[PDB]
Amino acid sequence: TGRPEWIWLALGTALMGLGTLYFLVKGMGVSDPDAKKFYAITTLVPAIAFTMYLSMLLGYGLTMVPFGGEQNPIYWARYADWLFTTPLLLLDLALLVDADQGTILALVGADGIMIGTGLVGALTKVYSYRFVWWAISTAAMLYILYVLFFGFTSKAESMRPEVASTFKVLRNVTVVLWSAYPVVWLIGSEGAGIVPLNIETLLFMVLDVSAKVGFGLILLRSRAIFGEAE
Ligand SMILES: CCCCCCCC/C=C\CCCCCCCC(=O)OC[C@H](O)CO
Repeated sequence: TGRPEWIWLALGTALMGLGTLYFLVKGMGVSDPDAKKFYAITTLVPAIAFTMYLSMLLGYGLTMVPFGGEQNPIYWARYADWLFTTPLLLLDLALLVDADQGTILALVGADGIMIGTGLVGALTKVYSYRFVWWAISTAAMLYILYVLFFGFTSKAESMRPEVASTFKVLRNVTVVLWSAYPVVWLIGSEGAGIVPLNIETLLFMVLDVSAKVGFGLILLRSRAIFGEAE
């Protein structure tokens, strides 16, 4: 409670934990193999985020990085979370549209580059270089978003209508919420430092719960996760 952002870390921990438990109960009894994949991916996402939020709340997922002549508090646990949860979210989208394996690997690999370069930027001690890493990570994000809007055209013709509808909604949610991340980083403690760490933590908490629990609620309530069966 010594850090003003503790309240948002505590709320994030609670919301990710509750979301995990809800998805775990909801997926109980699901037998359809396709739906099992979506429940597994979508329950793992907030479960991982729960552990990383808790690690930030308890102080383990925080480190001090010297730059700008200050000791800057950097929550590195965010990147350990996003390293696993962001490819999993992309996998949900890719499995919805029956994406080719080449496209899945492109997405997951670009996503690993996005998170890894974000982590390097977050830990870099030369201030100006932090924004070089931010730019590379943003380029990887833009590549991901490009693939989500222009890499699935060969699947549109054979796509079930409920699949197309649910995918279109999730793609819109993804573009809006994922785009906000580089902006928060750029203006917050890890970039220019014009927004204080407590407001940055609040912003990432709203984004993360929306991108994980909100996204999951939309996906797991849709008919698109079940194979077409009589
Ligand atoms: C001057 C800098 C030049 C280098 C900047 C690289 C830094 C990372 C930036 C973007 C990641 C790009 C991810 C690359 C993954 C592409 C995979 C691919 O090409 O997949 C196509 C295939 O047809 C299946 O869709």
